[PDB]
Formats: sequence, C-alpha cells, structure tokens
Amino acid sequence: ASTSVAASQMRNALNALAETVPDPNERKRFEAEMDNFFALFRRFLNDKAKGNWDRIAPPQPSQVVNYDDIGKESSVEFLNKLAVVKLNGGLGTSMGCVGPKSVIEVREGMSFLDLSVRQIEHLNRTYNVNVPFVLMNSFNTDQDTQSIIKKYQGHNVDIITFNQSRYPRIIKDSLLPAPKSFDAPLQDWYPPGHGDVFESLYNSGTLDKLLERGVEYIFLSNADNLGAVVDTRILQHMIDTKAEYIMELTDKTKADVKGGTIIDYEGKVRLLEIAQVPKEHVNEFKSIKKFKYFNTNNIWMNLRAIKRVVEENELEMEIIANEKSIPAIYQLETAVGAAIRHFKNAHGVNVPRRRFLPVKTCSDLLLVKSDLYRLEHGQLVMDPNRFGGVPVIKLGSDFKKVSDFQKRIPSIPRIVELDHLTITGAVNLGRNVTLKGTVIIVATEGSTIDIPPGSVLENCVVQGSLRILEH
Amino acid sequence: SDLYRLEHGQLVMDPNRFGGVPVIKLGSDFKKVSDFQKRIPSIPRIVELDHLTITGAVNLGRNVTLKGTVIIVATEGSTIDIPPGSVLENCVVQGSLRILEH
Amino acid sequence: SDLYRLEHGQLVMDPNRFGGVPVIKLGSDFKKVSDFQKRIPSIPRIVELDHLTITGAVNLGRNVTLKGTVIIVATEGSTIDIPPGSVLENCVVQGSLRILEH
Amino acid sequence: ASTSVAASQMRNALNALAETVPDPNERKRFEAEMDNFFALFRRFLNDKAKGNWDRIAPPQPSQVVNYDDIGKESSVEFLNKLAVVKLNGGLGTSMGCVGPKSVIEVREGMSFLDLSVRQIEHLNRTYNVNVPFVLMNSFNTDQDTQSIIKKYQGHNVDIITFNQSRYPRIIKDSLLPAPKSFDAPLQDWYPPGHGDVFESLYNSGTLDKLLERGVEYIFLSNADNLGAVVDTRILQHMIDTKAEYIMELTDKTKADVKGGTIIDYEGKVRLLEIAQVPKEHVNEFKSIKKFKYFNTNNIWMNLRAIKRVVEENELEMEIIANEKSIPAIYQLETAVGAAIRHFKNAHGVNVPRRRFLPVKTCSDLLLVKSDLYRLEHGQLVMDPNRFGGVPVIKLGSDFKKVSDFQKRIPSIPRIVELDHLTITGAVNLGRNVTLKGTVIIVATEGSTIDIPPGSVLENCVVQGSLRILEH
Repeated sequence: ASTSVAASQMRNALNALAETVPDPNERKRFEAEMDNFFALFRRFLNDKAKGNWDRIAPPQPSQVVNYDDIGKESSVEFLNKLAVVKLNGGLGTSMGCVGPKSVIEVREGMSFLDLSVRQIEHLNRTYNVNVPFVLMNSFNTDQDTQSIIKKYQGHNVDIITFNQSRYPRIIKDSLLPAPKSFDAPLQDWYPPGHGDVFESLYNSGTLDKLLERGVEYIFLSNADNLGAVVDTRILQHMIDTKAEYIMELTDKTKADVKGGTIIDYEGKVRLLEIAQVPKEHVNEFKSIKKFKYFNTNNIWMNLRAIKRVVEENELEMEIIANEKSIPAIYQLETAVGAAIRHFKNAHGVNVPRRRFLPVKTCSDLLLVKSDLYRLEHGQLVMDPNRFGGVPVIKLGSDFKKVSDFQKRIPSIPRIVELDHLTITGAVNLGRNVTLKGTVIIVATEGSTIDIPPGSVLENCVVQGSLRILEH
Repeated sequence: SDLYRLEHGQLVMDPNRFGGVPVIKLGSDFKKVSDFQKRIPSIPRIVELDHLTITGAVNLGRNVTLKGTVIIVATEGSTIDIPPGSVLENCVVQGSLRILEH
Repeated sequence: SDLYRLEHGQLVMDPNRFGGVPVIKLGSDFKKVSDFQKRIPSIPRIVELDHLTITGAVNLGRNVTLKGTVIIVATEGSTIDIPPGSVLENCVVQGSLRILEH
Repeated sequence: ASTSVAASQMRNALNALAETVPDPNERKRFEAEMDNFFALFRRFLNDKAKGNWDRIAPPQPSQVVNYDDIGKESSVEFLNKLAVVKLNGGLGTSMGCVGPKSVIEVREGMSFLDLSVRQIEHLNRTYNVNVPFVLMNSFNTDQDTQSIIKKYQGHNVDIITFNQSRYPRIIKDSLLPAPKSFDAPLQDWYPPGHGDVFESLYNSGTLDKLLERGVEYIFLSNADNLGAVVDTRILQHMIDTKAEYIMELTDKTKADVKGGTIIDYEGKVRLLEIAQVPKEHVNEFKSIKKFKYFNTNNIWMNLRAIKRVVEENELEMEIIANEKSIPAIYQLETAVGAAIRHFKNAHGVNVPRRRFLPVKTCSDLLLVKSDLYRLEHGQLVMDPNRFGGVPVIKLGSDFKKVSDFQKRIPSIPRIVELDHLTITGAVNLGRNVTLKGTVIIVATEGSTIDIPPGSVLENCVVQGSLRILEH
C-alpha cells in the first residue's frame, strides 16, 4: 500500500514543481521530462519488490564480427549522411581540475575537445565534406562551454550544443524530490545516464537540426577515448548490413576482466556488469573464458532508428541506482550499451586496441605526453618501431591530482624500450631521464628520492632517499 | 680521466681547459688503490668541473658527468649509488640510494 | 610449486594456466640452495600469480597465496615475516615484521 | 628379502663385537644386552615393512580413580616394603649447563638430587624407617655422579647406583653398529629409553639388592619433577587394589594438549602420542573432548611383578626411532608409560596438579626461585594465600642458557599478585621489582630496557629503550 501512497505523494510533488514555472515552453519540456521519472520511479519501487546465471549463456560465434573481415573503405559520398555525437558531461573535478574535463589540456596545450574538432577538420579538408559534430553537454559545463567554444569560430566547423535532461534529486527517506521551486539550486539536481541521449536529441530539437541536413548515420563516443577517430571503413559495414546498432568491441586484457560484457541472451544480445551479476557467480564471471569481450562504448547508430524508438516509446532502460549525501539522495542512471537489445540486426564488431586508450587517471596522462606518441593532423598513432603492447605504468597515491603532477615531473621521461614501471612515495624525476627494461622505485616512508638528471636506469630496483639542493 | 691525453708518452693538458686543475678530495674510504677499482669502474667526465668532494660510501656508475661544483655527503654507514648517466650541475647530494639488479 | 605435476617422470604444466610462465626474481640473499630451505619451508601457491619480486630478508610462512602482482621490498637490514595463510592481491609490501613464539 | 639380509649382516656385526671382549663378566652382560637389540632390530625392520583411529576409543569411567576418593593414609608398618627408583640420565647440556642435570642448583644452592634425599631423610626421621632410594644413572653422568654422591656420606641414607644399558649407535645407511672395538668412543653409543629400567634393575643385581631388604612396592618418578614427593596415601590404594601398575594422571591444561594420553583399547589400557596418532586425526585428537588425561610419568609398581615380566619375557615395548648426526644414525627408545598394557589390574589415578611441576626450561626456574614457594624440610608447598593457578611466565629467546639468566635477573622479582608476564628482547630487571596484574614488556629490536630498581608495575604495556649507567 505504501508504494501507492508514495507514488501519490511523488506525483503531487512532481506536479507541484510543474505548476510553479514561469514559462509554457519550460512547462512542456519539464512535464514530459518529469513524467518519465514518475514511470521510472514506479518501476524502481516495483522492481525492488519483484527483485539469471542460467540465462547467462556465452556469446555465439554469429554475434561478433572481426575488424579484419570488414571490406574496403566507404565512398566519400556516403559521409554526408554520417553524424558524430559526443558525451560532454564530465567535469574536471574527477581529476581535481577546474571546469569541464573536455577543456583540460593533454599535449602541447591542446584540449581533448580540440583534437576532436581537429579530426573533423581533417575529414573536411581531405574530401570537402562537412560531418556534423554534436556535443551532449551538461548543466555543469554549458556555462564554461558556452565561453570556450567561441575559440572555434571562423573555421569551417558546424558546432551545435544542447543540455541534457535536468532531473531533481530524490530524498532517500521521504522518496520525494528535494527541490521545491523551479529555480532551486544545482545541488538539488543531477545529470541522468547516457541513455538520455536519444530523447534529449529529440526534445532539444537537435534531431530536427540533424534531420535538416539529411544525416542518416550517427556515431557516439566518449570525449575521454582519444582513439575514437572516424574510420570510413566501419561505415561501409554499416551501409552493407544496415544494422540499427553496431558496437565496437575489444578483447579483454588483464586489466579488462572487470567492466561490461556482451551476452547473447537467446539472440537478443544483451550486456551485464557487477551491478547485476550474482555474487555467487562473480568469480565465475571473472574467468577469462565465456566472457572474452567488453564494451568499448564506441557505438554506431541510425538516426531514424533513434527517432522510431522514441516515436514508438519502446525505449526502456536498465535503471542504475547511485547515492550521494547533500551537506541522502538517490540517482537513476543508464548505460550507453544497454540499448543494444531493442535494435534490429544489432551485432558487434571487435576492433584492434589502438581504438581504446582512455584518460581516467594520472597513469594515462604520462603515456600520452611522452615521446612514444606523435600527433599527425590530430590523430595519435603509436611509433611503428615499438615492439609489443603498451608499457604498464602505475604511479603511487601521491600523484592523484593533476596540478601536483607538473611539480614532480617537469619533463616527461623517455619511455621507449621501457617494459614496466612502478613508483611509490615521493619521487622527483629530473630532466632527460631514460628508463630501460623494468624499473622499480620505492621511496622510504616520509623521505624523498630525487632521481639525478640524465640518469639511465636498466633492469634495477631503487630504494632510499636522496636530496638535491642548489649549491 | 678524459682531461689528459698521451702523446708519445708525454702528458699535456687539453688546451680547451680554462683555469687551473680542478680540486678533487676523496674521503677516507678510498685509501687503498685496490678498492678504488671497485667504487669507480669508469672514470667520470671531469671537463667543466670546478670542485668535487666525496665523503662516505659513494659508488659512481658509468658515464657520470659532473659540472660546476658537486658535493656528495653519504649518510654514516649507508651507501649512495649514483645512477648511470647522471648529470650533476652545481648541487649538494645527501642520503642513501641502493641499486640492485632486478 | 603446485604449478607442475609429475606423471611417470614427465613434467607438463596444468592446462588451466593461461599465458606463459609467471616471472619470479628473488633477491641476492637467496643465492645458496641450502639457505633456500630456511626462508621458504613450504612453497607458496603460485597459481593465478602474474609477477613476483622479492628483495631483502623475506620469510614466507606456510600456505601463503599470491595473486596478480606482488612486490616485497624489505627495509635494509630488517626482516619481513609474512604471516601464515596470507593472501596477497595486486599490492606493494614494504617494512619490517617479526613473529616470535609466545 | 632385504630385511633378512640386513638382519643377517646385523647379527654378524653384533656378534663380532660381542666376540671381541676382554672379560667374561662383560661378555655375559654384553651378550644378553646385545642379543636384546637383535630382537628389537628385527621387529623394527618387520614393523617398518608392515607399516587405528577407529580403535582409539575414549577411556571408560572404570579406568580412572580420583585422588579425592582414595582412603586414609597407609600405616607406617606397610612402608618397609616400598621402594623409590629415579631416572638419572639427564645431562645439563639440555640447558647449557655442565655436568648432569641432577647436579644443577634450583634454590638456595641445593641441587635437584639434594631435595630428593632430603625428602627421604624427613620420612625416615619421622617414623624410623629406611626406604631404599635407587638411582638409574647413565654413562654420561656416572663419572660426575660418582664424585658428587660422596657428599651424602654419613647421613642415614642408603644410596645405590648402577648404569643402564649402553647400546651402540646403528649406521643409517649400512644398518650396522657404528662401533667396531670394545673400547670404542662414547659417540658410538647412546642410552636407551626409560623402559630399560625393568631389565637394568635385574641385570645389575639391584633387584637382588632390593629383594635382599624385602621391598615389595616400587615407585618411579623423574628427577626433574620436584612434585613427586612420597605420599603414604597412594600406597594404601595400592595395598588395597594390589594392582600391578598404577600411573598418576592429571587433567590436561591448555599447555598439555600435546603429550601422551591413556586409551582404554578394549579394557587393555594403553597410551599413544603424536609419534603414532594419524596425521589426519591429530587435530581431532587435540580436541579437549575424548582425551582429557595425560601421562605424568609418576608410576607405582610391584617389584615381584617386574621380576615376573622379566622372568616370563612378557616385557614388550613400543619402539621409538630417533635420529642423530655424528660429527647419520638411528636410536631405539621406549616410554615409561607404555608398559601399562602387560600388567594385571593396571589402572590410573588422577592427582591434583601440585604433583606436576617440571623444570625443563627457563620459564620454570623463575617460578621456583621466587617468593611464591617456600621449602619445608625439603618439600615445596605453595602459599595458601595464592588464589587461582600458577601465573604464566614466558621469557623470550634471549634467556635460553641458564648461565646468562643470572646476568639479566640478579634478583628474582616479587611475583605475588602477578597474573601474566611476557618478556621479549633485552630486558634487565633491577632489584626489588614488583609486578602486579598483567605486564607486557617488548624491547625494541637490538636495544635494551633497564627496568629501574623498585619499579612497581600494574596492568600495563612497556615498550622502548632505557639505559642506566653509573654516574
């Protein structure tokens, strides 16, 4: 009974916000937006009252296509109908940086956004075609974004921006929205999951704006994955298979045992994570067998398919519950891959790892700024002279914040011919440091190790304390 | 060191060296000529060096370059293994650092 | 270790082991085969181990299990007595720990 | 087949040594002595070639008599037939002391042997009876023993001494006796287990010497257990039950989980230890249930029964194999309790723990020298004011040798009202130190803690380093 009472109170609270609003257009948007959460909230309570490893069958050979099997490059003429959409909801707060994550620099002063545009520019200049580049922004970044985007004026680049849905936070105890007024503080709201993209594209009118230029194929990728470069080869497979949803996949490395994996689920290709795998089978799920692929989040989609699922309202997503404590609330989120099940001819492709190089933590930023990578017209390609895979770098807990990183490593060490590197404690690397083979540095608790400039280290362990002060 | 060249058996200082000979004063640990080969397997480059002091256990790897003034003061009883290729310019070095093969 | 089994005198690695053989590199203290029996009275379980480094005085108790990468760096001159039954997963270990019978 | 070959070679080697002998009396002794080992060696190989927890049934209520149930003290008249025999095979080498263990001092300069005689002396003077006191010596101690025993001359004390069997060491590889000649070095011989007492008493003529004074009851106890005082109460139970073998037992404490325990074995009361309990059940055997008693080694026996088992050759013992490395060899030994099976009406008595206080290690010598015990005419009785059991004292590895003990603890600390004490590392205790409750001392590795004189410690942890040097 309490569920119906809560639903009634929730409905009245959701409607009360919709009643206190200054403009009709906002009311229309807010009503449709807020009415979706009422249904979600109902399912959430119902799904908890209702609460299968047997159904977790391995992906059949028919469900995965190999990149080496795809045919010749797609003709330039077909690129006019392609479209690229980027998630732009990440703040630099994740890495202790001010502003949006997209604005933080990576190499030679360029921002992560800069490379994307630069990649778009490379396509237009090589064939004189204008691929639309849409940014799914967030309320936390739009204000900073609206400022910085002006730097891209002039240059032949069609930039369009929109803000995703702004749902309010729901009080954990009362199960009611924390904000009362329409102009309530941002702390009362949170951005929902990636799946909001489909409706957001429509609700903002971007779908019309996109349809206005006749784009038929949509490509999504996270701004954090610099490897998501436009490759005309993949578009041909799409044009041939006319699939409604194609996800790029990669073979799980030792570090990719965790994270989502595609499941056949009786042909109806699905996905699952630790968020829903039963604890009694997580160890089984972590086995290298049966689950050999993971979700890269690089996805190719049909714009009219997106329209149809929205027009049909068939879009139903796996709710993800997150909690926070406002100085307690619940948040509902969704994944970009979960939509795979509701699409015809939906199947995946396995691509070489050169397409997945995320920048989530300090250990990544060092690899990209080193001499191991070179930028050509905005594309990062590893030196063909490098044998084996990428070297493993794992810095200690002292290098968490991106600001401090510049203090301890004023110049990036030469990492060619390096095999494995571990750094723990206070370590300062001078200029022109060369590392070869395996290098293990373990600073004494509370002491500092100042690696002398010009140092050449080969297969050795370093431990102790060394101070270098100017005479 | 590389500061001297042998011609038909005569030592002549490099005409490129400005000023007098640099002052080198090693600590009490390097007294015996036999041990000298253990701690300094390869002589460091001493061109452009001004003054050098070494006290305590100091091991110099190959291709070490010293410029200006270099003062090395090892902790009593501990050892300082200067990593190979090190380039030192006008600075004081103190502490302990072990380099063991992996 | 438990990674190999002998059948009529032939060694074949367990087909369950993925990838190549794990890399093991013990420190300079374990040179002599006699001492080896003192510090490692029972071989640690090495299935699912990826990389292991041991430097300095390290004593491994019985039923020690190592998973992923394990780096043990003993303090110069001190000893680390890994307690029996220890299960280590992807971590660095440094310090000194003595286990004496009550 | 190899067993017969080894037995044949052993026989020839044993007989060859017995043939090369200077005197007939030795030949008589050596022939009987050496012939016993041939039979033992045969059984050893046979038992090894042949190689039951199901049969390990708990002791039935009929197998154990309680000390509180035994009747009134036995009348003085019945004491003329009692006899006490002591094992005197322990060397001070076990505790890093020179000479026999029996000679090392315990309190006020008295040796462990001194107290035994002193206990006998008190008994003879209170009733004018002369109980014979026989010492089962060893070749390792007789030479020092023959010297020191002279100090007991004059005083009304009948002292008789004899040496137990001297068996040769058997080479591990050849399975042959290591010594060749008759005058071979002592390193080629070893004293066998306690069970050798029965034959040794006979073969030495001591049985005649005892029978010559009409003694009918024999009592055995180890010289190391100062609690083995002659108590006329137990002799009455013997006179009443006329049992052929009575062993004193005590309830296993937390420290007595290990060590031998009586087993009913279908009425045929036996004993077993880790030496024969199956490894798959040792953990089960260590449980507090089923095995609640352990062997104290205090045993009461009938002298004519001992004679009969020797005359009848019914004496069969559980062989114990021990190994040594002469600067490898095998040694065969037996336990004083195992003989229980070959005796009629053999049953045990459970006595209060005041009868078991061994002196095996440093932790024992501290308890006995403290103010917690007082000596009256040579008998130790704990102060009736002490509540609870004896306090637990466990000194660290630095106090192993008895010589060093005098350096770090020049005066014993007051231990009344002490509950638990732990000492690790270099700790020096000054004079007049008082400990109350629980005291934990943990010295820093390599440093020393000099507890200042007069210190009073109550329920506390002590850690650090403190030096006291004369001004």
